[PDB]
Amino acid sequence: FSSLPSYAAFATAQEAYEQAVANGDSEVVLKKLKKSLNVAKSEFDRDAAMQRKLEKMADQAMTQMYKQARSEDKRAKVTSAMQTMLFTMLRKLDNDALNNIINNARDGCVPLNIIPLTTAAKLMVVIPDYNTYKNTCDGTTFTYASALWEIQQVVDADSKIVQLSEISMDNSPNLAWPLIVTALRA
Amino acid sequence: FSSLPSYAAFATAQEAYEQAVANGDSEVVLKKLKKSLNVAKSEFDRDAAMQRKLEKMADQAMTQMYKQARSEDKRAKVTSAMQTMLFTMLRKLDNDALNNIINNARDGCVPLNIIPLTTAAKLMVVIPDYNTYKNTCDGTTFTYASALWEIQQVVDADSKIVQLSEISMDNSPNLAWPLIVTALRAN
Amino acid sequence: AVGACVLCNSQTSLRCGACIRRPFLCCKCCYDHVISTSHKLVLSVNPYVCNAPGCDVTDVTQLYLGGMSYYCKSHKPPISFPLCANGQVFGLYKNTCVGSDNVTDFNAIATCDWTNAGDYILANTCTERLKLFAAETLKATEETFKLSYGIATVREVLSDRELHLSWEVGKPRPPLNRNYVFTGYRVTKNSKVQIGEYTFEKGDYGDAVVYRGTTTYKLNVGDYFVLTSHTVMPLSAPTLVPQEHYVRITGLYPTLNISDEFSSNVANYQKVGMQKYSTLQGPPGTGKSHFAIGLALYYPSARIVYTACSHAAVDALCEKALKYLPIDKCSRIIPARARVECFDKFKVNSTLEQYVFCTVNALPETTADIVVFDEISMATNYDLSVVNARLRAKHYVYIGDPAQLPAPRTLLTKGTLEPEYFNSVCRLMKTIGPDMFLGTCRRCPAEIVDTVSALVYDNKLKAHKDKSAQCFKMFYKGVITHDVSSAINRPQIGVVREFLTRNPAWRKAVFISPYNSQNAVASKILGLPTQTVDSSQGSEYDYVIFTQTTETAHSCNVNRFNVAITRAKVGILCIMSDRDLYDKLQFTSLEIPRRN
Amino acid sequence: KMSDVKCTSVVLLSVLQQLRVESSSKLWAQCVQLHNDILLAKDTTEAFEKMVSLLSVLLSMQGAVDINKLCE
RNA sequence: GCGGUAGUAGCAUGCUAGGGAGCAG
RNA sequence: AGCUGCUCCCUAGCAUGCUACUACCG
RNA sequence: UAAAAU
Ligand SMILES: [Zn+2]
Ligand SMILES: [Zn+2]
Ligand SMILES: [Zn+2]
Repeated sequence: FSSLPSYAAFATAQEAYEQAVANGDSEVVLKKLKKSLNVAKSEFDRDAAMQRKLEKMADQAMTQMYKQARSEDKRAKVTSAMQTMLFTMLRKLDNDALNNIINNARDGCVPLNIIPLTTAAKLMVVIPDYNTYKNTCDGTTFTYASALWEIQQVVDADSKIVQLSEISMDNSPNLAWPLIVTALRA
Repeated sequence: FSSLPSYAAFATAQEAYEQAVANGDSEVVLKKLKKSLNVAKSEFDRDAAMQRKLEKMADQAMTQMYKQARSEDKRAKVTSAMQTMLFTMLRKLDNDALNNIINNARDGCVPLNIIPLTTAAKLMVVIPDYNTYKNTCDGTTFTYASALWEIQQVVDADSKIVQLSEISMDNSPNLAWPLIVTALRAN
Repeated sequence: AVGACVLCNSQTSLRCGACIRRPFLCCKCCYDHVISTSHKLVLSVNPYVCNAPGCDVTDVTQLYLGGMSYYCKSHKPPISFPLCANGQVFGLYKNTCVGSDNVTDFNAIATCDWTNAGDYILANTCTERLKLFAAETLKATEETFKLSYGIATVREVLSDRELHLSWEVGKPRPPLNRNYVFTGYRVTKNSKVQIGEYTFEKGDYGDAVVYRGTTTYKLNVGDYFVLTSHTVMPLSAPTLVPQEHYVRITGLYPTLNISDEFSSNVANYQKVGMQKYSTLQGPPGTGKSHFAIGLALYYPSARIVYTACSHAAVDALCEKALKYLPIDKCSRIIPARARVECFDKFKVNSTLEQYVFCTVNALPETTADIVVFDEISMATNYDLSVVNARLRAKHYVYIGDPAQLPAPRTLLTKGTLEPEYFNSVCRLMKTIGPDMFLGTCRRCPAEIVDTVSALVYDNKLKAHKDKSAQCFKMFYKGVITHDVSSAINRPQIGVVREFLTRNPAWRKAVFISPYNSQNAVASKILGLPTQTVDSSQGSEYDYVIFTQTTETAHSCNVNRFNVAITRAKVGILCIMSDRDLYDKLQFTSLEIPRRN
Repeated sequence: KMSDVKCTSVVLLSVLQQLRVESSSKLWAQCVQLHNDILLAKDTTEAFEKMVSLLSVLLSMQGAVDINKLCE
């Protein structure tokens, strides 16, 4: 602290005492330098002790409003930060088994149930367009989740069976397309 | 801080002191009217700092009796609530069946564990798997607690209805498995 | 209490309180707005006033930050800072502030009066943020102006619902329509409590006005009816989402063999799905609306929602939907208001119906696959933001024609609004080009399409459906019995009086007039169920009866003439004051005693 | 490398739970068991199998807009 | 020059009251 | 949504204690 | 001075 008003008065008082102690004058006129200088150390230290408390209420309001703002913005964005965190960590993981199903899933090829692990349960995945059908179904083997599944039943949106030999480039425009391929793991 | 018997005394003392400082005649003036901020601030200490605690203690007394009033209202609210609960709970039991079993007690008191056994009018079975449903509530009427109960409304963990036609053995692996069969007492 | 600046989207906490909508502004932007405008009030975490008891100085540019509060210079503490200093104002996040130099257009929007064409002309050529700002502030200005109207009280009781009122003298009386409502309060000595809302109707003679009460409180002599105002909710989503293209059809799966009646629309049905949003502009009564349900069944599994700003429009297109689609169709229009009621189909509370029909202000917040907003020539940027906020879908499709009717915009009283500036999507359709074009009449007589295409459009219409029966006797219209600013002329009705029964087979025509009150005069001495030219626009009938007024700038509007004549099947008539429109008119001239 | 997949499985189950997946007891039981079994794994090749099985649950329903969060 | 009370400012301790968070059985 | 035990941190009040300097008396 | 809102 410094530039406070009463600091001027206290500074002039102690400068007057500097002058008196350099001159070495009278001691009874020195009763003006401890009956009017000690009046300064209390005309000031009661105005320096009223910005020391304001300067503390400022801090304990600042440090509280800050966290009251954040601690509330944090809770108003969980359903959208959790997802970005999830996919950041997934991309960083780097595993082709997951990258395959994620990419596939981008281009509307999702599964319809939990991918099973047994060497014999079923998997039913959707296939929306032909250019998808080519890259994955070569004959009767299905390449999903970095494995090989033997295709057993294709069935279009008609909910009626489609023959596997009927699916090709030319005759494609006729099938209700989003299909549901069913298969079993190798 | 303003309209007290001491502020005006200090005011007139320092007014006389103003007159005496504008004069500046003798050192007796200086002494006798420096005895005017030396005598008029004790009263400005007492009757201007004392009542700075009067308001303190009055306001804390006020807040304490505020909180006591609120804490005496919440008591009334909770006792009304629990009285309502007690009186709405008995409006479900005063069957003549309960009086029938109490009047046969050779004393007037009966174990508690048998009252819902012999006087309730609704049973609820919770069944883990199909093999247990087979042995217990199989069909649409079964017998338990020496009485004959009849099934109506069957639900599942998600609490969505189920018909007894779906509860077969090959369709069993397609339901939320703890089923909750609610039956009534049929005579 | 924190947000984003309206110009540069930086962090801030300052609002220019003198502006009606209280928009967030950053430091530099608030300084620029307040150094050049009469707006000099600011509000941060707490208002910026001189916190000395008894002082009321509020100009920010002269206030000073003191101890835990802001102080006048007269009431300044020994230690303090000036708030407005060095080209900025003091708020949160001061040294991380970005200053956009759109303060010119911002001040234009903030201090304008929406009275001359320049205000709307600049409302729809700024950035999207300023676009939404101008939209909500304009609606706010209009509905707060509505407060300056007059008030009415009782005068004497005459019946149970037709009585005599007293409008307060000296201030404008509001128009008399069933959407201008006043809440009624009785003030006895003592006793000033609500008695209900009311909507009125001027019946058969003066000064009587039949009325409709929200509850049967028996009206006395001491009550009054004061108009109840409305509030405005701020916007969030933009007017139109940014476009994305694709290389293959996404989300939608076509068909091959259903109802080739929509034949020429297939290649266009694909182009709809291979984009993010597209527009179809169409001359009056062509393949529009038809196209909507055509694409609807072309993509059968596709969830689709339909919308328009005018009730009669959504209802007429719900009818045209009923004509073709599985039912399996609902029109979630309105639970129980807009007292001119509508459909008779299903539900307003389910939102699993594959086909939902409603009006913009009453949309529920649903997911969809296609949103077919209809007649964009009648909507404003406000409404477009409303739809883009409530719904999200995959594709968007807008259908309309800027050459027809715009939004009324009551307060504008000098200049003209070209369709380019009706809203955002009309601009888009006329700046680069409707990205989808269809233009030849299916509906109304070939000759009248020749008439309309001869005048509003350069001639580019053809169709079928020929004669007969069209007439324009240039009919003198007598006394303009003008109670409200909506015109009334019954000597003109002397022609349906000249043709009441001599039309022995012309029994189900449709009567439309530019003025609402003279149309209630068609509801005064009755000939047939009548409509307005605004409740038309997306509605078609067989034979049409029409009455005008004097050659006011109102009825003389060529666009309302367009949307009045182009809504028939094979017959119409035009009874016009007519200085040169019967020199526009391509029909057979008739006279008043010419009944054969 | 296994700590990576364990923390990722924590984040995945939390997302699934935020998407109201515990409204169907069968699905929630399946995911809960896959999660607790991943956390107790002790060789990083079983964990990835159960992680692909667990992520299939999120890839099934259409509530998370995958093409957007895959802006890379 | 010192004893007594009455003050302000500063300091330490201790105790009550209130709130937040961490570990253990 | 439990019963305990220990520890850190922040705030408030009071009295006590301590010290400095100012006013009244002895 | 035209449409018309849990
Ligand atoms: Zn302003
Ligand atoms: Zn800014
Ligand atoms: Zn001031």
